[PDB]
Amino acid sequence: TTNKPIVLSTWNFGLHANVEAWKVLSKGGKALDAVEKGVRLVEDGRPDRDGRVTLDACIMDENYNIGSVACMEHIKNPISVARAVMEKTPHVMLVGDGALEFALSQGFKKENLLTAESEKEWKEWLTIGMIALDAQGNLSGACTTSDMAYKMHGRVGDSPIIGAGLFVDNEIGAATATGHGEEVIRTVGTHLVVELMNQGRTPQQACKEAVERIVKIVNRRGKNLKDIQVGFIALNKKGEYGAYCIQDGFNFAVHDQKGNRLETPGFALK
Amino acid sequence: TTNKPIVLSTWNFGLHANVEAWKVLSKGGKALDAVEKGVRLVEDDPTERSVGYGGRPDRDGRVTLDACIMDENYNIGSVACMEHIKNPISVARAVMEKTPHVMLVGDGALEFALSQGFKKENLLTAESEKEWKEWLTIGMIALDAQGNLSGACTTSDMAYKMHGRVGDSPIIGAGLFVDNEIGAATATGHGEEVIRTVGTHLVVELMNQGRTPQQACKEAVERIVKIVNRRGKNLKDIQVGFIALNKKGEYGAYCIQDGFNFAVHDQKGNRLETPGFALK
Repeated sequence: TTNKPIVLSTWNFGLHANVEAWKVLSKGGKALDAVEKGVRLVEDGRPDRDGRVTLDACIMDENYNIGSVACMEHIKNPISVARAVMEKTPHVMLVGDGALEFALSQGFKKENLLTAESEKEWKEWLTIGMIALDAQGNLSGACTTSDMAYKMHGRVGDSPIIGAGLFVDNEIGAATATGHGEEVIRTVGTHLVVELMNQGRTPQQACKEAVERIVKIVNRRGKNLKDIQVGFIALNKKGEYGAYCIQDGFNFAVHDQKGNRLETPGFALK
Repeated sequence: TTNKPIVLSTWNFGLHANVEAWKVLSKGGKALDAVEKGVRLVEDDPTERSVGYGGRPDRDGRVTLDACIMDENYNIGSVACMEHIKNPISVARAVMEKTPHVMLVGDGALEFALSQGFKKENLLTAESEKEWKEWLTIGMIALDAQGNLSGACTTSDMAYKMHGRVGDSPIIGAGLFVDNEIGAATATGHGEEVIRTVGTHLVVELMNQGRTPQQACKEAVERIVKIVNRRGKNLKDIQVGFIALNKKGEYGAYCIQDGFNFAVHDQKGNRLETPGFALK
């Protein structure tokens, strides 16, 4: 019954990323290298309100190793710095200036990440996640975000927070999130999806039930569901997959032995 | 049967901090105000070198602090790797209350704190600077008289870390998690392992499934123990403690290694209690 290898990633651009991941997966490479290669494609920034491009990234392998960078400047491939945090330090998360100092110490090159376009648009004003199961039956995941959308300097979203934007447990499954970062954080959304898979739900059931719990939280907070987007995509150990969101309009890319395509999740707000 | 108000906190110095939280709780005040007050006490004390003022610096001699706070209705705020502000729990509460964000780090966290009237101070004591020059956490959760849960987690740890390292203390779901329909939990110890397991979210989800607070803390520790072994690591090198409260005011705790105590204050009084540990 196992379907492998398989890779899922968020949004239309996930399709393009899935092609790079599959170059790894289809040759029997590791989930970890496939997700890193997939999200590097997309990395290759709308700034914060102070005109600074700051980037967040998280990576998690098949043996509970994790690396994360948040609010890092000047480095074009934060997913690879996250990988270096995982493999080369005893920490799991570095932020701000210290994530940059680390990246420099590992040979990453300092660059200007603000295009003169983005700068002009900023003067005027005044995410991908990927999860994969490889031919060995191992899971890994990666996520990265570059749009600060003129938020406050030092704002951190869900991408670099383990259990929010991404979560992987090699015995159970993996999940990655879409939508508003603050809402994914407050609900620990991808940890909830994986724990629901641990409790016997299929990836599809786990995504749906997580979204349904979150909908109730949004109501208890007196907020209007139209103003809140949260969704997830998920994989289990057998390569079943699922997706569900509060609102319609998201799609995600899935690549297995049937090839690559864009699919639409179920959604709660009818 | 409901035991409330009640407050729990991590480590021995939780006993004195609980007295401060109880000044709010015993008057019918809000759990959120009690946990802020309780942990601010430890942030203020230069002789408590794992929290706030007096904190051992990072390896380059900088005192960086992390904190987060969570109320009874999924409101959250966090600061991480913040310098020069004595009371990061209060800046976290201002992230929560005064911005559309839930977490600020680094210089942006400092700029915000000053924007809200917090004062730049020198957090490196003479004692901490010498231990450094030589060389080369409190979590609190409470159920108030109204039956609402809140929690707070604040730290300077870990000592001589790489600049920019963030542990579990300011991460919702790792260091702290509160759901007013289920329970609350907070963690301490080696932050990397609480992050890896999303420890407090797991404790609260175990309570959601029907585990007692103690059983939930115990199963969460056992997951870390499993993972430590799967990673080829040595359990002796690792300490993690969880404390938890459910909506009836039942409480429990568990840890990896002996030596972790927690403080619990309810209507019968304030007690230092010693939970079970995995490493036998």
